Amino acid sequence: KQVQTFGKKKTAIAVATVTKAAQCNIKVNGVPLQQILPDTLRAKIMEAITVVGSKYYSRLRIDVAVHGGGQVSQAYAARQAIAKGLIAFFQKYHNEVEKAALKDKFLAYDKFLLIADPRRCEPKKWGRHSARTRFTKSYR
Amino acid sequence: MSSKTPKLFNKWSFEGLETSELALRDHISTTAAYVPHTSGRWQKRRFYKARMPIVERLANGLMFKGRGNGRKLQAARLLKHTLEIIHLLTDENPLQVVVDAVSKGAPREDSTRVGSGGVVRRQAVDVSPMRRVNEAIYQMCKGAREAAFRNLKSMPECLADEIVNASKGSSNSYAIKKKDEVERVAKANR
Amino acid sequence: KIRTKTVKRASRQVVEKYYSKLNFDFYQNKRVVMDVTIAESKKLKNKIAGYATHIMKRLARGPVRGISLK
Amino acid sequence: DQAQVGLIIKVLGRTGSRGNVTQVRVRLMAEAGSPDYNRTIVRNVKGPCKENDMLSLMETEREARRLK
Amino acid sequence: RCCVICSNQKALIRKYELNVCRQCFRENAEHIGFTKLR
Amino acid sequence: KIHRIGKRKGASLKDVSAWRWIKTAARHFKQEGKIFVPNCTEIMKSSHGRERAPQNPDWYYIRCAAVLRAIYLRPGVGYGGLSKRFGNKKNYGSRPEHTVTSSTGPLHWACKSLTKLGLVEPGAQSGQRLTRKGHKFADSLAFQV
Amino acid sequence: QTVRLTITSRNAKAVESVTSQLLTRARDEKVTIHGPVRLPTRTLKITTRKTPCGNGTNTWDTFELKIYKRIIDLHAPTEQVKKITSFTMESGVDVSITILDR
RNA sequence: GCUUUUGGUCGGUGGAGUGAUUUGUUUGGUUGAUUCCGUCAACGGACGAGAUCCAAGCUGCCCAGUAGAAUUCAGAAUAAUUCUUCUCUGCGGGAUUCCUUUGUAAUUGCACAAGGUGAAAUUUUGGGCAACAGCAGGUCUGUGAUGCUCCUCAAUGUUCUGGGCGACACGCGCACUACAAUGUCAGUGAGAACAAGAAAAACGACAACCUACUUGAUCAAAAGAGUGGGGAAACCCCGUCACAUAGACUCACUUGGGACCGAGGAUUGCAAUUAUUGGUCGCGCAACGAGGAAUGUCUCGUAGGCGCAGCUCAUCAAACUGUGCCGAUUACGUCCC
Repeated sequence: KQVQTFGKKKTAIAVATVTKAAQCNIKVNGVPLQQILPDTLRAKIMEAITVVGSKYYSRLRIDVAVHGGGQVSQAYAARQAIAKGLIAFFQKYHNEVEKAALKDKFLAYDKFLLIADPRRCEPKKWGRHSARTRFTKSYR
Repeated sequence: MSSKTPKLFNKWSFEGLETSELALRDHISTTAAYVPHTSGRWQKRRFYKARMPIVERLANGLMFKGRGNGRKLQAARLLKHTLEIIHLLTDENPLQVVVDAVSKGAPREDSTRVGSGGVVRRQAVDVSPMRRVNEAIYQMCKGAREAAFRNLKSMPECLADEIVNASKGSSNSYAIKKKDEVERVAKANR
Repeated sequence: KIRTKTVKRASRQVVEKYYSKLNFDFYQNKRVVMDVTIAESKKLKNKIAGYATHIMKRLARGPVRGISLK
Repeated sequence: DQAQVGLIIKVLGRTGSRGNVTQVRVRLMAEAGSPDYNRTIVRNVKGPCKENDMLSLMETEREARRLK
Repeated sequence: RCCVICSNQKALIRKYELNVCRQCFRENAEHIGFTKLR
Repeated sequence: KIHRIGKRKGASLKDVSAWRWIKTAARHFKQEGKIFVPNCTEIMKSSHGRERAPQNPDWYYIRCAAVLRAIYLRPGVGYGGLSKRFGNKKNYGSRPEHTVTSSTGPLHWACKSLTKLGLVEPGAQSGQRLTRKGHKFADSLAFQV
Repeated sequence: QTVRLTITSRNAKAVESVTSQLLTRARDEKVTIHGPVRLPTRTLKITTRKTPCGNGTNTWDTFELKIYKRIIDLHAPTEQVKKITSFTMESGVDVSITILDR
C-alpha cells in the first residue's frame, strides 16, 4: 500500500514519499503543515489538501524531500509532489472514476500539477550583462 | 461549502462579489483564491492579464522601485494589513471596496498626440477596458509611495487611504484626481 | 512554418516514388519516411513527413506538380 | 448618468503614427424596447483592444477620425 | 611567471588548470582538445 | 509521539521556552565578557541585552537536527549581511569566535560532548510543554490555555 | 580483490569504444563483471577575448572540454585482469586502470 | 573589430545593348529569411539563409560502494533486507503545421490566426557558426611572425640590479561601475529555512592546495598551532526572503552616508613607508535629502533586486566570465523618431 512521486520547479526538487493512514497530517519538507513559517505559503500548501477533497479524500501519512531551490520554489516544488503524490494512489489503489473526479478538479483549479511549468533562468552571455541587458553605450 | 470550493484570504468571503460598472464589468477578476502569490506564465499571450485576481494584480503590481525588495511575500504581508483596515473601516467586503476602487480610479477617456511627425496635435480618444483595469492599479498604488514617502505617521494606511477614498469616489484620492484632471484635458480638447 | 526547397523537393520525390504513404496520418506517413529516406537529421524528416502528408491529402483534391504514374 | 456602454463590432484598423490608438466601430451597448443603436459611430481607442470590448463612451455621438 | 610558448610574462596568462598556453595564444596554440561550442 | 522541532515551530518558541529554563535555572554558564560583538561585521552593540540569551539552544537544536557539527559549521546559523562594508559591495561570512565557549556550555550539563549531540535529550520533554503551555495566548484547543 | 576501472578520455567513440566493446572480452567470458554507469561529465571552460589587440566589439570566446569517466567493477580474477585489459587493443587516449580496495 | 542583424552575394551557356552594363536576382501573395508558391528570355548551378552543431526543458535504455530512497527487527526520545521515485550518463524518443474552426485570406498555391493535443506550439528555448565585397579600422606590447633602418658595450641589449614613476591634487571636463538617503527590511539585534554551476597539487629535492574537527578559550575580533581525506559526485547551512520574535528605534541629516581621520594590533612576504581586514574604536558637524537639459537596454523566468564561485592570485574585486535564488508592471503594436 504505497506509491512515490517527485515535485519540480526550476531547479527545486520535491520528492513525495507515500505511506498510508487515514487519520494523519503531513510534515513540511521537514516540519508539519501547520507550522511552516511564511503563512502566505501555508494556505497554498493547504490547497493540495483543502481544495478539491479537503477531508473526504486524504489524510495519508506523507513526507517530502525537497532540495534544489530557494525557499518559495521549494513551496511550489512541494505541493506538486502532493497533487502528483495523491493522484498516483487512486490510479494504483483506486478506480479510474475516483481518479477522474480528482484530476479534473485539479485541471479546473489550474496547472497545480500539470507540469513543472518549465522555466529555467537564461545563461548569461557574451559581453551582454546578466542576460539580454547590454553593457551600456556612451557618447553615442 | 466547508472551505472546499470557497476561498479565504486567510478567512474571507470571495463569493458575493461583482463589479458595479457595466463598462468594465464582467471582465475583471472575480476572486476565488487564497494567497495573491501564485506562479504561472502570467501573460504568455496577448489578453491574458484579465484572468487573475486583482488581489494578485495589486499584490503583483504591489512594489515597484525595487531596492532590496521581496515583492510578492512582502506584498502579501502588506495586503494582510491593507484589506483588514479597509473592511472594518468601510463595513464591506474589502474585496468589494478594492473591486469598487478599481473602476472609479481610471479615466474613461484620453487625449493623445495624433499629430504627424513632431506636430503636437490633439484628439479625444476613448479608453479601453483593460486600460481602466491597468492604469487604476498602476496609479492607485502610485499614490502610496507618494503619500507614504516621508511624512508618514502611517505605516500601511496609505494603501488603505486611497482604496477607501476611491471606493467613495472622493476627489482627494490620488487615484481619482487624475480621472477628472485628464478629462479636463479631454472634454476641453476633444 | 515555411519549408525550404530541400524539404519541398525531396518530399516531391517520395510522393512521386512512394504510394505506401497514404493515410493523412503524419505519424504513419512519418515512419515510412525515415526508413526509406536518409536526411541525417530528424527535423528534415519531421518537416518532410509533415509536407509529404500535405501532398498526399491534396492529391485527393486534384492534380499536383510531379504528377503520379496514374 | 453619463455612461453609454457600447460594443466593439470590429477593429476598423490600426490608426495613428505610433502604434497606439486603433479605429473601432462601436455598437451602442444600451438596448431598449425602442432599440437605440447609432447604429455605428467610429471611435478611436487608447490602448489595446479586442473583439468584444465594452467601451463606455463618456463623450457620445462624435463622428471620429473623418479628417485626419 | 614567464610562460610556455614565449618570453612574454605578459598577455596575462591563464593559470586556470595550470595549463599555461597564453604566450602564443591559446587560439594559435590549440589541438589541446578544446572546442568552440557555445 | 513528539520529536525535536517538528511538532513545535521552534523559531521563537522551542528556543525561548528553553531560555527561561536556562536563565532562571542557575545551572548554566555565561562567560565574563559580553562587551564584544557576537556576530559578523556588527558595530551595533551585541544586542540590546541578553547576548548569550539568543545563543545556546541554537547550538542544541543545531546539534540535534544537524547531528555532527562544529565551530566551523554551526556559524552557518549565525547570519549576517557582513554589511558595514565601506563603499564596496557587501559580502557574507560567519562567526567562529564565541562558538567554542557557546558549545562548552553544553559540554557541561547533561548534553553530550566532544563528538556527538546530547545525552538524555531533555529537549523533547522540557519542550513537551509547548503545545501544552502557550505564551502568546496560544490557541491550542478550548481545553488548553 | 574486486578491481575497479576508471576510464577517463575525451574523444568521441573512445570511452564508448573500450568499455562497451572491450569489456565483453571479460563480460561474456569466464570473468564476472559488475557494470555501473559512467560517472558524470565535466567541461573545462576557458573564455578569452578574441582580440590580439585592444580594439573590439568586446567579444569573447568560450572554449570547452568534456572528460568522460566510466567506473566498471569486478570480482577477483587473479592475473586474468593483466590478461583482461591486455586482450583488446582498440582505442586512443583511453585510460588503463590498476585499482584495489575492500 | 566594423561595414551588417540584416538577407545578401556570384558565375557558366543563352537573350537585349556599339558599349559601360544588363537579364537570371521579378509584378503580386507569404515568411526572420533571394523563405516559399506563382508568374516568367531565361535555363541550369555555387555560396549566405535554413539545416548541421552546443546547452536548457518532458522522455526511453543502460547504472550506481565517489547517487539515495522503501521496508521490516531490535535499541535510545511518550543493524538485515529489497529496490530505481529522486540523482548519474552514452545513444536514442519527442515537434511536425498535426487535426478542428465552413475561421482570415483564398477554386490553385504559399500560408496566417484564434483554439486543441503536449513538457514543449511556431525559426521549442538560449547560443556557436556565417557568404561576397571592403575600411589605409586595431595590433610591429602575444609570439625565432615578419620588410626596412635607428641603437650595439660608460647599450634603446640584459640585470629575481638598486631606488622612483606609471596612482600625484587646480573640488578641473567626461565614460562605466559600487554606496545609498526609507517606516515597502527601515535601521540592527536575534531567530527559521534553503540553491548551483566552479576550483583545489609541485621537480631532477628529503610536503609548499584547499577544507572539515577541536583545541587558541579563565576571557576580545581577525590571528597562531595540532590532528583528519581529497587528484575531485569532500561535501549542501550565501544573501534577497521568511519572524510578529508582542525586540529597539522613532516628523529627523536622524538608532539612515560609511568619507575623511589620528592611535593600537593580527595577517600574505625580500621589501609594505596606509597591500588588506567579521580588527578593534575615536572622527560623523563630508556631500548628500528622488535628481536641469540631456542619455541608456530587453518583453518571461525577462528587467530589477539578491548572492555565489572562476579569472589576476604570495597579497587585494566597486572589473569581467559563469552559475543559481526573488521576480516584476507595458506594449503581443507602428514607422512618427
